[PDB]
Order: sequence, then C-alpha cells, then structure tokens
Amino acid sequence: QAKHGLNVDSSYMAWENSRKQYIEFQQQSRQLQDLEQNGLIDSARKVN
Amino acid sequence: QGQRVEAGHVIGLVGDDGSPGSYHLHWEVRDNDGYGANGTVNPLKYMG
Ligand SMILES: [Zn+2]
Repeated sequence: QAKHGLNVDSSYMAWENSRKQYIEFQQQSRQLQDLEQNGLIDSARKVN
Repeated sequence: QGQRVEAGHVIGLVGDDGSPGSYHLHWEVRDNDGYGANGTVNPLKYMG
C-alpha cells in the first residue's frame, strides 16, 4: 500500500507518532545518563 | 570528564610546564568553577 502510494496520507500520522516516541525514548536515555552524572540517581536505581 | 572519583583515586602525573627540568604541581582551591583569582583560597590554610 505504501509502495503504490494509497495509504501515504493515513500512514504519515502513525509515522510521525512513532518518530516522536523514538525521539522521546532517546531523550529519556540521555536524561537518565545526565541524572547519573549529577548524582540524583544511584547506579543501582539507574539499572532499574 | 564527568567521572565520579573517590578519595585516593589517581588523577595524573606531575609536569614541568612552568620550569623545565624541575617538576611541580599547581594546586588551587576555589569555591566556584571560574578561571580567575576572585574566589581563590590558599590550599595549605584550607587543608589545615
Ligand atoms: Zn604555580
């Protein structure tokens, strides 16, 4: 369907949502690393 | 950079950047992370 261009309009919304979710996940990971560097979260809690 | 070091951790080796031939260590204690003489405390008096 994407190849023939039928569902590009419908799929764009889900594609953007997935991209935003992935960016949020990356930002959360970097935020957790920065939190460790600051010290607010211990190494044991970071693994969890 | 950004590493948590405990007391007694090895930091590095001494250099001779100031006076070649004789090695020394420039040791300075501050209350801020600046680069000037405004906020400097004598290390010997501080550790005393
Ligand atoms: Zn000096």
